Amino acid sequence: GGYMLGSAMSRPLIHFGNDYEDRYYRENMYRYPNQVYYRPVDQYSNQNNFVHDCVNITVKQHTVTTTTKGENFTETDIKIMERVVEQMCITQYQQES
Ligand SMILES: [Cl-]
Ligand code: NA
Repeated sequence: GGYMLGSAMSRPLIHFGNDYEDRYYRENMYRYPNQVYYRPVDQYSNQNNFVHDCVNITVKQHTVTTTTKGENFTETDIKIMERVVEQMCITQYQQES
């Protein structure tokens, strides 16, 4: 290690196109991260590359933390989590940049 953290934030409002995912995010919102892990922004020249890594690193950490407590994510959770983390990673790239 390590990775850099972002500050905890309010989990973002997201209008998912898939209606059932839209409702599922709201019902189960607290299952998802409210902060991101990443490699330093100044190691990237492009938002898209930063966000890709920020998503992979954050989802990895969150899934590992969850599995070792004996909890689980559904396939739906994973789809939503990736979107939520993407948004927070973008916010982190833009703020931090
Ligand atoms: Cl929240
Ligand atoms: Na709930």
